[PDB]
Amino acid sequence: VEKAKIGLIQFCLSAPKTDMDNQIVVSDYAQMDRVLREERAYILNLVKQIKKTGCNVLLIQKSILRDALSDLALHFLNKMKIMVIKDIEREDIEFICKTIGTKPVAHIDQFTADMLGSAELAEEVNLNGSGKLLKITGCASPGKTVTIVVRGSNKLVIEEAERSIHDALCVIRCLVKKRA
Amino acid sequence: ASMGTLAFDEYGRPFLIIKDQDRKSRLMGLEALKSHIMAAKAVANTMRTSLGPNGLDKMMVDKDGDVTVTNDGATIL
Amino acid sequence: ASLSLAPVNIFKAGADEERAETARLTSFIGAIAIGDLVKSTLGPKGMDKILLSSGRDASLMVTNDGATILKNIGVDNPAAKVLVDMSRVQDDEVGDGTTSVTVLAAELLREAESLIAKKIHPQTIIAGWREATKAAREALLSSAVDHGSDEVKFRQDLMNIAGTTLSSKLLTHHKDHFTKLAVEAVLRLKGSGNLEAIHIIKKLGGSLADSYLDEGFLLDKKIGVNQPKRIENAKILIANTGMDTDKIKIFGSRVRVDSTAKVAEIEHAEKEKMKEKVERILKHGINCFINRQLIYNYPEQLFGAAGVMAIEHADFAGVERLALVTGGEIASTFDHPELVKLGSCKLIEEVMIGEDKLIHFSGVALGEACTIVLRGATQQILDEAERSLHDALCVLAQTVKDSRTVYGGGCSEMLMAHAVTQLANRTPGKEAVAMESYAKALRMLPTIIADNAGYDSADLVAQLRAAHSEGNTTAGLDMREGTIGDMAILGITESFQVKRQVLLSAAEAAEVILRVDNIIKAAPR
Amino acid sequence: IQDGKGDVTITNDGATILKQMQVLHPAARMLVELSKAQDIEAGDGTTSVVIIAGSLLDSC
Amino acid sequence: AVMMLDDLLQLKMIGIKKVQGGALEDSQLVAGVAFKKTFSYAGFEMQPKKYHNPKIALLNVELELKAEKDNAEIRVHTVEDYQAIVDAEWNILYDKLEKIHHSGAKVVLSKLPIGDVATQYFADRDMFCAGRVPEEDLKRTMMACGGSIQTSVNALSADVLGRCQVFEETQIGGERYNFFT
Amino acid sequence: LVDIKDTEPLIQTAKTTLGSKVVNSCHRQMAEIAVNAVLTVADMERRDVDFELIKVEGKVGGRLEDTKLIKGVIVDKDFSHPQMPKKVEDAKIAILTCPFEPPKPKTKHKLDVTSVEDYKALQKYEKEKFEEMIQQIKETGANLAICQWGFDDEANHLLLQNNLPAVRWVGGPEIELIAIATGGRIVPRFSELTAEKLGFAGLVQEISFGTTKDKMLVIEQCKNSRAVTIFI
Amino acid sequence: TETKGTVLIKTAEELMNFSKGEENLMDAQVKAIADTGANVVVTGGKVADMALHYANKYNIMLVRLNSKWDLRRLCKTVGATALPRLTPPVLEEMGHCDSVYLSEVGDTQVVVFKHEKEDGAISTIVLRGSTDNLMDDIERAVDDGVNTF
Amino acid sequence: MQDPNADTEWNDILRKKGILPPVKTYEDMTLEELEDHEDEFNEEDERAIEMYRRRRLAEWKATKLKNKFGEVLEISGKDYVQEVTKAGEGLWVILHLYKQGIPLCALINQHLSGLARKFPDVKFIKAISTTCIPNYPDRNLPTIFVYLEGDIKAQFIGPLVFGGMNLTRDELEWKLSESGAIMTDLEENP
Ligand SMILES: Nc1ncnc2c1ncn2[C@@H]1O[C@H](COP(=O)(O)OP(=O)(O)O)[C@@H](O)[C@H]1O
Ligand SMILES: [Mg+2]
Ligand SMILES: [Mg+2]
Repeated sequence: VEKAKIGLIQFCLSAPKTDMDNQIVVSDYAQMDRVLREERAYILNLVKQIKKTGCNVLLIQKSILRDALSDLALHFLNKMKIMVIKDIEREDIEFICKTIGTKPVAHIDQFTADMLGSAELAEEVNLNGSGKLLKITGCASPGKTVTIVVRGSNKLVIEEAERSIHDALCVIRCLVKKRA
Repeated sequence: ASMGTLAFDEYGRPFLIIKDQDRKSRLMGLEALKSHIMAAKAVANTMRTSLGPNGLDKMMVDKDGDVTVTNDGATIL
Repeated sequence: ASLSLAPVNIFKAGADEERAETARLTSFIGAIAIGDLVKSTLGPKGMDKILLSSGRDASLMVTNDGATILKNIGVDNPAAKVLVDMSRVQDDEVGDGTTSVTVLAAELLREAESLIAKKIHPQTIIAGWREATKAAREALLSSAVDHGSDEVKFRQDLMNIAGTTLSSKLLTHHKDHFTKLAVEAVLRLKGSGNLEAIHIIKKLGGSLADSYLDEGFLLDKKIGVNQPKRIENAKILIANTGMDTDKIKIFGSRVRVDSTAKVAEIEHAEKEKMKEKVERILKHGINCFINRQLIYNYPEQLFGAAGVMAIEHADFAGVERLALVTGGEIASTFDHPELVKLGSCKLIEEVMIGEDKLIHFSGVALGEACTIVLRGATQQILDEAERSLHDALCVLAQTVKDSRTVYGGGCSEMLMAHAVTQLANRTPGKEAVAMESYAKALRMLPTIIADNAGYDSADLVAQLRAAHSEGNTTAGLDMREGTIGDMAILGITESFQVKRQVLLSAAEAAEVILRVDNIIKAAPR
Repeated sequence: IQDGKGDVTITNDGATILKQMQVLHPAARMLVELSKAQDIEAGDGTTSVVIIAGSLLDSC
Repeated sequence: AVMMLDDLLQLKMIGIKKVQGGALEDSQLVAGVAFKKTFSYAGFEMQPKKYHNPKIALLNVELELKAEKDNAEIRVHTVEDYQAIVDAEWNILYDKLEKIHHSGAKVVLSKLPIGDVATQYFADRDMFCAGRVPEEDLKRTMMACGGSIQTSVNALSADVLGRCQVFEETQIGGERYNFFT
Repeated sequence: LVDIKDTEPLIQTAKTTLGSKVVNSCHRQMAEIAVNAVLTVADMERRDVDFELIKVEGKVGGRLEDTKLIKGVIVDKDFSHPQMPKKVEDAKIAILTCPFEPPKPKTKHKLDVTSVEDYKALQKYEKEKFEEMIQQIKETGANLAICQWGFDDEANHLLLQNNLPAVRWVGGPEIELIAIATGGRIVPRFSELTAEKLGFAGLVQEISFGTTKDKMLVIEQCKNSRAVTIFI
Repeated sequence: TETKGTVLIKTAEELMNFSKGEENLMDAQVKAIADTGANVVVTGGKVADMALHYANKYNIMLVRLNSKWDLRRLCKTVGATALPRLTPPVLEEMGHCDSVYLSEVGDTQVVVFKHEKEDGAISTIVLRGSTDNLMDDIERAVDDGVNTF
Repeated sequence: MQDPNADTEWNDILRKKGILPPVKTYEDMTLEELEDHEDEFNEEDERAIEMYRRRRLAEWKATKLKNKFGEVLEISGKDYVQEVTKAGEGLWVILHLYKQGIPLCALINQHLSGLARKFPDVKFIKAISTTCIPNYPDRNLPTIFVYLEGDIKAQFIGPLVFGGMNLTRDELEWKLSESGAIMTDLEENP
């Protein structure tokens, strides 16, 4: 995605579900059809309220209670041409927001353009048949945050590369305090 | 002395009257009374030192190792 | 005859019954083993022990605290269990004297073994010991001094007592430093004795002198995501609400409809309920919100949009300490803000300690709560430093409650022994002999204190005994050079509460252990 | 260092070496904690601190 | 003992309690009934323990807040109906208790449990209550005092109530025993 | 003589009984309180003495000389909220076996929410139940509440706000002893609470035990408490 | 119900009246039975506490026969018909006996349905004896005699 | 031995001297399985199949009688003693002590909501720990107690022993069947 507006949502894009024990009681085939129809309408209204802000990249927090992204919501987001990345972890939220400038949205009502983060590119780059990375390059209002990607030919040299880089960073930290 | 009935029949055929008669014991008569009296005497001679103001206590340790120091005969026994 | 050595055994397989001499044998050897274990930790030059647990974790501790050492040992002797429980009770009552009481009980039982060997009934012994305990209590009470009236003299006694408590512990390296800490930490309570108010954070790294008592308060919790990170003139709401998928406590309540549209309307109603709750909160006019329980994503977003710092998951202890340090009221209902008191601190920021970030409340309003940051090179150093600080704070709290003080360095024990000696030489019979043994144990306490440094314990205790017989009731051990001196001048003073409890608990446990003439064990499980 | 499991670690860090090889001796475990404290406070020098401690004790 | 049994000389009509402690001559026969105290709840000590001409309600009735039936399911869609249902459970119980109270019975025995609410209710009315009484002790109380055991509290006439000249709760060797004498 | 005016023959008997025990170090102090205990709790018409009315509680710490008789009750609990006051003089006590929570039928029940109005009605019902409980407790005139079944955050804070110190999770036996001692009646629901069903205690205090964090509640200075506690 | 039963309450009134309705129904059932003249009821299944209450009220002797063969043989004995419903019996469905009583033969308690006529559909031989083995052997001898007849 | 023990006659002589010591049936097929074939069975078999079918029908009707509740319900502390300590005789009880706050507790409650319908014979209850136990520690949830006749049969306590956030509705089912409460038909997969 070029000229990416990114939104990080902490709510779920799936059939409605109250915090209480809810049930939908059917006693007529009319209700049976209306159930699916109204579910589609709910999900479509959600993806429309997301699309209308100009968002084209969508990060979705991880939800273990209920489905954070139904296949219907995925279909609608795809047709709206919005890149969607789910299973974001609840510990990376402060990091992601500090990096991009996004603001986490926990209720669709407050999903406005002012809660997005403008990046100059967001791509999923292949690591020559060794996995894939979702890299966001460029960010307006860039944060006091940076990421280092550590490559290597075996997990042991990689692990010691990580440790060595940590040693160098801790040296520069030992230099920021007690400047001697 | 014990082991209840021991005859095994005069003819030579098995004589089994009580279940586990071979594993069971029995004491009869004056020797039973004497055993009772020795047991009671042991218990009483244990307790008699915890009697009166100058009586001393006993330190009981349970199955899991908790300690109880007492002079109360009911608690001791 | 006898219970065990009888022609018939009266017990289940695995039980046993130790009689008169064998019972006193096991009792005395076990108690004296416990005592010889816990001594050598006694006094300024006492050395630490290693608590190399054999569990699947193999916990490792380095302690000079007698209570901890005895708690963390596998004891099988019942008399030793008695002494262990006695030290635990000492640690509960006051925070010091667990090694002094353990050593005292063990020495009393050693002397009682000697006396039983002399063919004396342990009733004449217990009688004489009760008489000696009376005499010792009166001598202690008569020597005690109270300075709680004079504020400056009270400050001096508090500093001296904290110093005397930390002298024996690993903090004697930087005693003065930690002395000041402990004193300030107990004075910030403003008369209260709540030691749960004093929070101690142990941060690995740094030297032991890098430890300090924060002028404000520190909390190891997190701020929300889109919420501020610095707040001046903070108005604070301390709460114990749900803010976590908050459900109406009616449990039979269930959403039962015929249309997903209604399910969505009811979901929106739930969200609107949470929003109205947050609005009721904000109607208090706050900038910081601390919740005992979690704060889910939607109220997090609301507090962020409102510009409020929402600290979550603070525990019951955390919220109590925050209420004490800021002045707020722990609330769970927000329909009457005029009744909810808010907390105030000049500043709430985020600070770095080691490699972890913490919330720093500075300029707090009340201060009747504290945070002490303990730095150290090893987790064992940190645990022993915290244990020693707990000792010092417990003793200073006990003194603020009861300002009575009594001089240490063996002055108190020697004085009590002198009173017991006067009583003994004026008393007829073998009770005089048991009084003399009581006095010997009291004397054997400073003897051990001196041994642990490497001085002529016999010479020094002889000088002290002669002085206290002469009338110099303030003569005690000066452990810097290894001489005798004036405890009043050197600042070696203890809490009368602590010394009296030491005496009484030791004499009491020795009495109960001496009344035993039979040990009837049951088949172990 | 091949731990109890099949987890392998090739390392030059003193803190990592020490905390990956269960030492089973109170003083050695204290040295592990020392290397940990140096890793916290400074981040490098975790071998030097352990060597200095061992040397001070060999001098004692 | 045997000269009191009526015509079948039932052994179940002779009660034999064994109270550890005391001498054989301290043993006794009560021309009446006696049985051990039965798992009293809170408020039982607030109850009185001696009555001088009590009327006795013998019941097979569970007196406590309980599911009106195990296969019973309440369904309401209104908080007013919720409140009404709560108060309805309470009124059911309190109605049982009020019927038991108005029968004149100052002593109440149930073969089934008597909850803490009922215990405290009877304590406030200065009545005595004992639940979980064993079936045999109940039948003996019936044959001695002269009433009938009632599974329903809706017809508690003096015809079905029992009566004795003295009721007491006394200590017998470490145990507490209720005596209808 | 077994009268309450000449307790010397009874103190002599009790001292003889306690002569052989380790507590003879406080011989008469122990004997006296045993006598007073049995005299406090007894139908003295040569009738029985129910020991359930004597609560024998022990707490490590202190001295044997601290063992005493409390003509009232001791509980192993503290006030429910940490900011409530730790002392209450001339305490009017409401003894309750109802948890301060929204009512719940014992029968299997399902309250159905079918509309946003049903949800809001449920919400306000919960709010108003909590407020109505606290208002009913206040209107009786009580200065202290003692529940048997614990309560929740809203009820706890409303008690604090309304200046109603409260204890929760008190046991059935202790609830009974508090009722017997304070002269109060045990109440199963708030609607049944009145100023006459209340007990009176001349002192309700929270007591500490040094460096422990453990608190106990003493209720004493009752008028004619037929219950008693021996604190060892 | 054979399918499944749930008491669906929706009003405090139904809740207050359900149990009273249950007992009033039981009282009606047993009073219809007693008013047919029945003084003895023999049920092959269980007995409910309320039904027992009302049987005692209306002076009916209740007997419970766990076995089904025992019930069939009792029906043959007394001239009755086993009713699968708790409906009062018609003049033909009822059985009669010159006496029905509880007695104690030895240690054993027994319920006796005894005719006075020297006839009937079933006759019982009460075997007394000092040993269970002896009585089983005498029962075998009785079987031999009956098979000979 | 002096020589290697192998297929030789010397070892055999030594051994002789004393050295060198030397669909099954309609009986198991369920109601569904019985319908599956019906025709397969021979009529001579079908005579006893009638009896086995009546037996299985009786067993199924018994289980229908036994499935009282089949759904998760919440009890307060006050009635706990009646619901758990004095539950139905021989009825397996599973109590989930939980606070709504902890998400792992909510996951366990969802899994229990599923298992309740899956296992209508077992009683499934849930309760707030602070409201069941006076001052139940915060970091000691979720707590799964397994009860029988008022006696505790099992206690999976802790936010770590229970089986981690990856806990599906399968490994919990097995953990509950460890004490033999719900009696699932599988093994511990994860
Ligand atoms: N400077 C000093 N001179 C003499 N004695 C001291 C000095 N500092 C501390 N002490 C003594 O050292 C002892 C320390 O005891 P401690 O190890 O705390 O015993 P416990 O663990 O039983 O409390 C105190 O009894 C005190 O009398
Ligand atoms: Mg000390
Ligand atoms: Mg005696």
